[PDB]
Amino acid sequence: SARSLGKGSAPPGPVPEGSIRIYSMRFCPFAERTRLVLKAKGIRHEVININLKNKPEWFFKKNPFGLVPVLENSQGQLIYESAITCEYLDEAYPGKKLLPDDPYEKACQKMILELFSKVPSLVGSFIRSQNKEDYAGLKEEFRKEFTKLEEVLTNKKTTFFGGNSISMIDYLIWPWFERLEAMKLNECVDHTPKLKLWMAAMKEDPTVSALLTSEKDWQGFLELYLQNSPEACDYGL
Amino acid sequence: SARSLGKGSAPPGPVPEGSIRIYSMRFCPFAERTRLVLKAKGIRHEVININLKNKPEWFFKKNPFGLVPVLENSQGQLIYESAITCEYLDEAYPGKKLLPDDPYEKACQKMILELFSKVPSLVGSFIRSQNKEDYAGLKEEFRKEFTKLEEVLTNKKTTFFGGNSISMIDYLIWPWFERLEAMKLNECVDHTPKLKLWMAAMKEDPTVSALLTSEKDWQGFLELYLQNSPEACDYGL
Ligand SMILES: *CC(=O)N(C)Cc1cnn(-c2ccccc2)c1
Ligand SMILES: *CC(=O)N(C)Cc1cnn(-c2ccccc2)c1
Repeated sequence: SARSLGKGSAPPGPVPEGSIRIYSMRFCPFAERTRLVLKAKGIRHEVININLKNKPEWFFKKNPFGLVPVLENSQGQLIYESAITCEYLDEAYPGKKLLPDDPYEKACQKMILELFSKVPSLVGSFIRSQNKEDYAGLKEEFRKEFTKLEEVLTNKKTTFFGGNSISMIDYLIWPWFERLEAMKLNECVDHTPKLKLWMAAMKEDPTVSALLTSEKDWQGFLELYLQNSPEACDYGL
Repeated sequence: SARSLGKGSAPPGPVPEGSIRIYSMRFCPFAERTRLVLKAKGIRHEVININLKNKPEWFFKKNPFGLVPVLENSQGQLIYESAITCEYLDEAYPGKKLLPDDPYEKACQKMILELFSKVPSLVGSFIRSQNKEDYAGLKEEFRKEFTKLEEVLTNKKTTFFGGNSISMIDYLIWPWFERLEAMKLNECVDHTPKLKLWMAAMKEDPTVSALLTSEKDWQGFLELYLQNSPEACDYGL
């Protein structure tokens, strides 16, 4: 069931009532945002993994851009863009709100999200390594963006980006910091002490911990991704 | 009072109670989003224009990135990023909501906002013209992005991007289409009929009409902007 669907696969059936479907990929950091929210809010759902190297024809009817995550509810309504799927889930399901209701506090979370906006592209580029001379410069980009996040935590004087308790903004940023060890980028935070403390606090969170991927599984994916293998998305069953 | 403040100007005083302040620029399309929301919701406010060619030192304390629009309330709280200032105003002030309360409908508006995300950078690049051979290709980029917006209106079968009545998403996209005539880009919509009808419907909206800038004022700004003049932001008093 967890095996990714690719080109030639049958379009899935309708989403049953009382459940929501996520079109994801087990190693995708953008899809992980949504999976963190689904877990934190205890939402009943089904997972359909997509082979991003060999996409099913029908997935373009889910998202014309062909990117995961994509949410589909029992009414056939489709929601995509990882931050949008997270806010939609926060609003459409009961329980504690991950995004604060206060207009100013909610705006601050989205202001930090904008501040982080360069990091996913920097990670994407770093994975597809070109030469040794580029690495030291691409790591200089990481230090610059991570100091922006350090200044936020310094000015807030709190453990998390939305206060002294975990909230939406922390789950939105976490997937890229989770992969820092597997990418051998642990030195890019050696000058951001509050950010380093935030990473360890995140690893202790029950939701984050339950969705943690082993160092070996990250490596297995990365190796097959650099080989452009259509088995990359299915590493480690 | 409407004259823009620049380097060497005195930091402004506190925002009085019952009012909100916008740090803007009369010809900035990003700041225009916020000004459209302030008008549509009938919000009492004050406008401080910033000389973007000769920024005041204190403006970096309002937005570390030094970009307009920036909101400041009586509590000294600062809000920036044009879409964030618009949603904050919609949530923190009474009256009709510009963003629908329905989680799915609100998500769709933000999905269209993401779809439009390439157009502001394409406009920014087009203003700073390099050569005649680039123009036809940069206009091919516009047709490609405008067809994405055409497909939305076609699939929705409504006059606006959020239904048969104007809503937030329309004010968020409008400033770039308003400037299409002054930029001589009217041929980039000659293959998007619903988008052309949306533009004329927008021009009839009371809020849009009250914030319309004359063709002569757009030209006066553009000429001085291409000359890198610090008088550009203050064209036409
Ligand atoms: C959904 C998506 O954009 N991808 C699957 C690309 C991607 C970006 N970052 N990763 C990543 C990085 C390090 C380790 C595992 C996965 C994948
Ligand atoms: C706030 C900002 O980004 N600017 C002032 C730059 C800008 C982008 N587009 N315009 C523009 C385009 C055509 C006509 C007037 C203004 C300014």
